[PDB]
Amino acid sequence: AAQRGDVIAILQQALETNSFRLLFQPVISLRGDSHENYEVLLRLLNPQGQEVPPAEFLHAAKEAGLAEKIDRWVILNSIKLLAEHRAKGHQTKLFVHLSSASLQDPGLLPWLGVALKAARLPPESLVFQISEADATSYLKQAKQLTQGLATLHCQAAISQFGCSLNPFNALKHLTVQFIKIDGSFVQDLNQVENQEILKGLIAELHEQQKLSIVPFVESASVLATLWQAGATYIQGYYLQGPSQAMDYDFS
Amino acid sequence: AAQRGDVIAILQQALETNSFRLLFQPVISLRGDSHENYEVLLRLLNPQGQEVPPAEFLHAAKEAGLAEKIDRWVILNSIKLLAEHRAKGHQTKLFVHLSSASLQDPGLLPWLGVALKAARLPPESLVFQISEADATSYLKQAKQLTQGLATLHCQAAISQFGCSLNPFNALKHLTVQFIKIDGSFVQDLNQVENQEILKGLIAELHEQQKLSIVPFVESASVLATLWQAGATYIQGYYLQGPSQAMDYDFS
Repeated sequence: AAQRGDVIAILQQALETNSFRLLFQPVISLRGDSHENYEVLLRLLNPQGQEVPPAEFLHAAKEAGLAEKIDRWVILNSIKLLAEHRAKGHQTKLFVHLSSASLQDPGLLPWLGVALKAARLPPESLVFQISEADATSYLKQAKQLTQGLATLHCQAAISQFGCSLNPFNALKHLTVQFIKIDGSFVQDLNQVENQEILKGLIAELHEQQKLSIVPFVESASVLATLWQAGATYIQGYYLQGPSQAMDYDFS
Repeated sequence: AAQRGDVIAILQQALETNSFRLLFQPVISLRGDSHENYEVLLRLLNPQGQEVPPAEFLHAAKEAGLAEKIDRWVILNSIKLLAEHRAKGHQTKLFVHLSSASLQDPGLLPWLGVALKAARLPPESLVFQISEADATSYLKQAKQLTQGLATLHCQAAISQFGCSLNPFNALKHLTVQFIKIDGSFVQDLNQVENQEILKGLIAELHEQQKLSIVPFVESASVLATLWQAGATYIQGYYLQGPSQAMDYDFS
């Protein structure tokens, strides 16, 4: 403490030394399956110990075009970690992020079509999370992707939802099961109007048989508010923050 | 492993034990002053040691109307540390984040005035950084805030600039000196088109005598590309990540 580094170099390095640190943050059910649901996050270690800020290294990956490759790393390890977990008696789902790069590249889903069945990973055991931004920007390719995943018995999820001018139009074309509401709706919950906004959103999503995930549950009070709002899924530090191990007791 | 907790409480438990940890990320000059320039950041320690994610506790803060309280804590201790550092011999500037909450509050200017006079902090020593989104959402209050900030001999900054429909329109009504460009512009710069876009953005920013700050300089290469683009300030982990102390050798 404290220091710096060539993050692009460290990225290209960690792709080989496999220095990448995989984290998990549980997604809790309120109205959905029992199951076990983790969102997998990616943290990176600098050569001298401390971890580099995720915004910084995520941008590094995009500046070097590395994006998709990094995704393919995660997607790999996750599956392995899943084969170690699903074949341990727990039936769990993983929420894995996809970058715009991975979204656009057509070779992704074929490449994936050699990795799962290499570990005999159960159907509907994997959820690919793409931002609403990347969803709207590259819509066609998103549609194609999600339909492919549908054929491969995987599930789609859209994060940071509810920000685009007409957030729902985007839905009409792609095959998505989970919708993860943007944290902006969870802002200023002490006011009733906001709660009503949230409830309206989640209800609209429920008419469309989508599974509402709401992040940032930071107190029991907030959990209450979100249950009242009708969120079918829920995620927060008060439940459990990002951790090294898929440890969370779901009962 | 593993980490969990009522963050709202912790914030209400940090605001008087002063458990908050203030970080610093240097803003390097390429074409601006030879000041020392830091952006102050905020980290939170849970009671049992490890640090809780920033998105987590910032959202926690917004959920319970703690936002402006925290902003004022940061402002205070920034005034203090700047007194201890600038009196030491250094001549530094601080970029301090303001939340939407603080933006809306009208007592912020008077309270700030008293806090400033209480420490005899030099003119043009503080830079208040609000996001383009927040400035656009609360335009008149952003105008009044910046107008008042001018009289206190403080400076202003718009961050995440360039994503709104017509980014330069809001700038007409604001008294701002530093414009911090959104990181989306510093992605895939290996493409020539993006380079052209960035160069244009910075060029028009220069035509309005604004000082462009570009973040996520993740390698020497990117630094080169940004100097080319015409950025007057830069910031990145290749230069220096968030540190516990204002250590950066600016020469």
